[PDB]
Amino acid sequence: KYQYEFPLDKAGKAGAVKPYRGGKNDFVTPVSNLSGVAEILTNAALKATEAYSQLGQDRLGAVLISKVKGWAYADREGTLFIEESDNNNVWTTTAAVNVAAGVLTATDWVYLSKRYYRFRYVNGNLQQSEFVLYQSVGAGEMDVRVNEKTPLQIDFAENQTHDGRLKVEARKTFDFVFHENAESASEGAALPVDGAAHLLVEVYGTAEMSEVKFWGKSVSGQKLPIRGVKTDDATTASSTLGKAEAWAFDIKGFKEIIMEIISITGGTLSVKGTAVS
Amino acid sequence: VKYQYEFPLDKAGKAGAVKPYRGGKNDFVTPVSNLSGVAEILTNAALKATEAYSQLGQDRLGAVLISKVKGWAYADREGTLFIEESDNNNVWTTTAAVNVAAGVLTATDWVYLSKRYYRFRYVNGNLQQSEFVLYQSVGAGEMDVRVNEKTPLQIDFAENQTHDGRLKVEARKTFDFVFHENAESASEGAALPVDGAAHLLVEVYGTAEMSEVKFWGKSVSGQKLPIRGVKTDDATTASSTLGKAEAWAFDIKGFKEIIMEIISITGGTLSVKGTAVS
Amino acid sequence: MVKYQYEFPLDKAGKAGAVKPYRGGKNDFVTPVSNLSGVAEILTNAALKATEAYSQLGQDRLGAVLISKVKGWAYADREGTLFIEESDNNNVWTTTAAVNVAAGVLTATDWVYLSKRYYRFRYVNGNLQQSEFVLYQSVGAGEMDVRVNEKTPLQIDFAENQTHDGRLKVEARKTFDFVFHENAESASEGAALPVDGAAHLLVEVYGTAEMSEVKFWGKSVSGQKLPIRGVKTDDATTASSTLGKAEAWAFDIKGFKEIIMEIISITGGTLSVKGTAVS
Amino acid sequence: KYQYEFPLDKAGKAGAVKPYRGGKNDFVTPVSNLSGVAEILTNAALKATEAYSQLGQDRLGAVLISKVKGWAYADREGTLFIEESDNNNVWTTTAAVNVAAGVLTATDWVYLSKRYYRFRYVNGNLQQSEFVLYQSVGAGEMDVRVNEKTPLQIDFAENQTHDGRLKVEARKTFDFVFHENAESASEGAALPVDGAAHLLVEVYGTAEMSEVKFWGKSVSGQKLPIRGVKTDDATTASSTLGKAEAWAFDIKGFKEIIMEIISITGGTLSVKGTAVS
Amino acid sequence: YQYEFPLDKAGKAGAVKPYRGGKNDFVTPVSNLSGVAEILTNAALKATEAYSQLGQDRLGAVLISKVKGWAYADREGTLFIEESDNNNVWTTTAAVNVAAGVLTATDWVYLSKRYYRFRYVNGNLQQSEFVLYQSVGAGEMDVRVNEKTPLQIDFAENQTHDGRLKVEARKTFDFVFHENAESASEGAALPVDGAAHLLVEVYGTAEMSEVKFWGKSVSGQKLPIRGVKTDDATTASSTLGKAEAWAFDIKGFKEIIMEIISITGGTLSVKGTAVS
Repeated sequence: KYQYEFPLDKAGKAGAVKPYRGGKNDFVTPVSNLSGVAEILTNAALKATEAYSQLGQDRLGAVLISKVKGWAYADREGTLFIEESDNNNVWTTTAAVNVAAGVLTATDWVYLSKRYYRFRYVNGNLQQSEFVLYQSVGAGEMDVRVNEKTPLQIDFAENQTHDGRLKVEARKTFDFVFHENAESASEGAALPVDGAAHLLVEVYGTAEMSEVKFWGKSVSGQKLPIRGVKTDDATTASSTLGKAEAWAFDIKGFKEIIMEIISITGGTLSVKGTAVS
Repeated sequence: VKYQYEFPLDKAGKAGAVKPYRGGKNDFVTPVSNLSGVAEILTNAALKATEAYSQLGQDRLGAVLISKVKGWAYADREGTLFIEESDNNNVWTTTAAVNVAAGVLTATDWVYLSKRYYRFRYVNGNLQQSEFVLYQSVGAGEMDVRVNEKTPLQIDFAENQTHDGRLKVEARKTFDFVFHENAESASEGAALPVDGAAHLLVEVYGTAEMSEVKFWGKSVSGQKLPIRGVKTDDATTASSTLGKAEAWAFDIKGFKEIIMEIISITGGTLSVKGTAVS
Repeated sequence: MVKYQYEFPLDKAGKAGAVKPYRGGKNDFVTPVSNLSGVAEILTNAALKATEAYSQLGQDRLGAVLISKVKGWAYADREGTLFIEESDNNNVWTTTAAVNVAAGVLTATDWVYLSKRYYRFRYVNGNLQQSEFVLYQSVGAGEMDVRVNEKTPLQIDFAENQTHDGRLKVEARKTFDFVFHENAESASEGAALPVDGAAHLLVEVYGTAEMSEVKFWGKSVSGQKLPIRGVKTDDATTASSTLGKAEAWAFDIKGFKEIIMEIISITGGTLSVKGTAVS
Repeated sequence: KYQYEFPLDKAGKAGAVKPYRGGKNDFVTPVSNLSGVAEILTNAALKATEAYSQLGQDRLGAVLISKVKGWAYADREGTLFIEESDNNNVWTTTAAVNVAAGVLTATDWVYLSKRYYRFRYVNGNLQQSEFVLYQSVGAGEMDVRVNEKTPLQIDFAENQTHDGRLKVEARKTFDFVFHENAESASEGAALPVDGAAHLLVEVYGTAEMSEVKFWGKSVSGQKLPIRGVKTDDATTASSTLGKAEAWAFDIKGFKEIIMEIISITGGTLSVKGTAVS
Repeated sequence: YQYEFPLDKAGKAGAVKPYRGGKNDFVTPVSNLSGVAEILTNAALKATEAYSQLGQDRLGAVLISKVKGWAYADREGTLFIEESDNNNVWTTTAAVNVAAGVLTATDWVYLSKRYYRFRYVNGNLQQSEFVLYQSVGAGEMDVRVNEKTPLQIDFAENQTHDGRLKVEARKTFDFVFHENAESASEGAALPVDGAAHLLVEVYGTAEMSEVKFWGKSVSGQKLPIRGVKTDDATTASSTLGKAEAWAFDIKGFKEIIMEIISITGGTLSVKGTAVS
């Protein structure tokens, strides 16, 4: 017999309900998810350095336990361990929380992975005169629909922002091979520009003599001479007879870039670059 | 079979599946769980080496409309748990597959079902089990919810969508535009809508023996204003050209429209096409 | 009238309840529940002739349970079409959703959020007689307030249409037009462009005025006017003012608070000064 | 007494449950939050311009009412008012919704603040022959944890985007005081660059003579001369003897910028700027 | 009470409502306990008089996580939500002014200590009407949001500017090529990693020194690069000087090297900032 009393309906029928609406002419069953219920594991005061160990709790049964939370109160300091075991014999510690003297201490919800869970409480160097340890468990996952015309109010971790701004990377890089160890004249491979703005082209190899002609393609598909800027001396040219050098191009608006070996003698030539946004 | 739980009695001696609460334990509440938290044990029969357990097909269609299924397996030896679906309860397709290591509780994800029938199928590995249990949970339905907006929820981007803690973004857009296609007479041709583009590359090409293209933008008044372009081959700056088989780069920031007008043309055709970039 | 194979467990005193035991000792109880959205009614399992229709009687949403939404499942050995329909008068129907039901394939509708008073399912069989057919209907109601408690940030995912090569598509550029002067017929500073993070400005000067002088100004922190230089589009002239018209001037305005195009003098008609600022 | 029938378990016991699983060997209680339940307030047809007024409903009781929603159906047009009162005597309208002839009309959920709520319905200029008015109420707030390992797929409002692209602002602006009404030589305050790329500096005041020297600091902390471009004539210099003028600086890669007054006579000088990203 | 449980077809009472067109299905209306309230008091207080609820232990079969209050009075007062670990010494968690004749609600207060209570202090006028209600909650349901269905987000006001998301696209890092070098070496190679601009400072006691400016692209061979000196806009691929800074366009490079070719009569440092 408890202190609560179930109310009666108009015909004298008891129910675990509350009345509502202005005339108290409707009924509703008050409920709590099982995550809101708690079991008291122990209130036995521990000696200095003495431990309480809950018997292994099997998660597997009619209710499939997914998670566990603890509350500890003691008049002296100790440590609450949440532990897990796949064999109910060898235990690993999933969480450990300091329980200060005279301070209600709560764990987080711990999402379980192994088959068995337990609480283990180790008292500190002073004898408790007062101790309670409570355990809650939960289960399952309900589908929910957020109102389509009520946006979720979001913001970003302070680590993902600077001065209230989201940190973004707008620049992308990719390398491209026009020619690798070419030993004769050819256009080689055409770089697809794909929104890139800037291109750095390296010309290098054993070739005693070589000529590289700088080309872009726009809408017609015909090759158009483009000018590059040589890194060492700022020479601007639409071709080179040289090597062990690099050329910078503004390629905004082009569809393709071609570095054509027009002629080559007495060795090989590689033509490779990096395109940037 | 009586369990160790006992329903409490109210003040009038009435049993209920309730717990007391408030300081004086003078109120009651029914503990509940959505059915997604309930599980059925499918089998605990130990399998021989390579032997399979197959659940009979479960019809999703019923008084309770099953939307999703989740499994747990524990075995002292290794095996594989398959979640399968069938529209005819005869031919099975595998929706999910999980390796179950020896002595390790293994869980599937929630699998959202599409076909009419679902089942678990467990294939034991090369060693006979001495201990095996397989649990199945199902869910149904969808609760409409209004999220209390007192504090925003913190969101994050996939590690695949970030680089050095930065969100990867593409700010640049590209579009091609035809000013003139095989024009055989003088006209302004089509006006490019700038729409926040910053840079334009214009190619002039065709059979025309002679042609003049004049470079224009429009700002707020709608009157044509001469603009200057830079020719790709020699870095010539000009507001028009008598040439072809050439391309001209323009800064178009702030313009509403760009026009490449053929002023004159003889002895063939001329195309004028470009690519605008932001 | 109706006895199933489920069995209610007993408490320590032998009392049945619609509960499951839990905790290691099975010394606690919990009532398994499902929101009504998870429950279904079978509307029909009567096999239809070729082209024959099933029409559910209009369902009134208004009642002790206020129906907000409806979802359907259909299975048939032959192809057909499932319609979710609505009516304010239970007589004239509009189709809210229609789904093709392939032969031998469980077909689900979306949840349909209802607006009219009455809802129904209508199923029209295709050109082959069914030998097997079931049609299920689920309904829901209400809206629960919730508080979302997260221990980690929520991970977000973008539509494939919102991304390109694993990058979020963004527009960083904004454009706005501004009127400094419209058909001015006398000298004045006119209106001050608020720069507000814009970087580039194009200014057009046009009108009937026979003579005019426009002076180019920016304001920084003090609010004192500072002469600024523009580049004329037609010939790349750089200047801090103009006596001309039917011309446009490009300005780098990074760091300025305001831009002013002052008509210093004007005779023999009117003058407009208008521009576009770009970020 | 209704057409539904409670099923029986294997031992013949009735329950407000449904069977589930393949063998129908498990049970579940179908539930609805009370927000899904409705009361019919009235079906009494109104004269032209006649009102229905619900008696004030007290939110305070065993169920604490948080919110209210209405549905109205009538063969003629009218207006549904949701009203609140702190004294159950003076009524303020929180929401008013037009109810068209022959069209089910729903309000939004209205979150209540005063002690009492009611519906008031005012019929239009034509006598009703058919009218029903339904009220739903809610209460409370459930704590929930959203699945931490599953991405939410989100979609941007058309107002958040342009041509399918998310609208972003990459540029930031901040004002900085190097000197305010200085009347003597000093370095003044050092601008922290913090990723800014461009600086506009204004020099102004009564000083008869002044020299301002333009400095940046890199990693060592030593001052390095920098060059600015004067806005009116494009003069490039690392210092100025002038005032009522402004200087533009490229500050990319600098840690700090200093506008040093080297000398000043016969009045005061202010040096202020705007840094941009 | 005025409510009546309906009967099923066999005459069985239940806390249910009928539904579907034929009223041939049943459902149990429920409310989470957070929707339920207890009336603590309706005893009218004298001027300045206080009501104090006895300490409520959160620890029990139902583990109380949170509490919310409503107060109504015909005269003004103050509602305090308080917490205690010992049910003796109280700290105030929340305080809400209650205006005359105005229903006043607290927020949900998420409890930390073992015991909670409401304390109400009446103002300077005797109440003739007063009620005080208390709701509690417990637990936390795991949920899957909008599994098949796209949802909209809205950005924090702090992250937005004229309807645009504020982003920082520019990143900065400092790099040491050389610190107090006393002999010739390449020093450390800056990884460019998408940086576009580099500022390099050269400083120290060295009487004489040469720094050569290098980039590496795809081949891995050093390529001469040109810098612009901050003081006079000199362009060069090397310097014999110090107490100077050089700006480089490094777009497209993989690495940057500031090589000390020679050094006499002291030390030299070479340090920079790379930006995107």
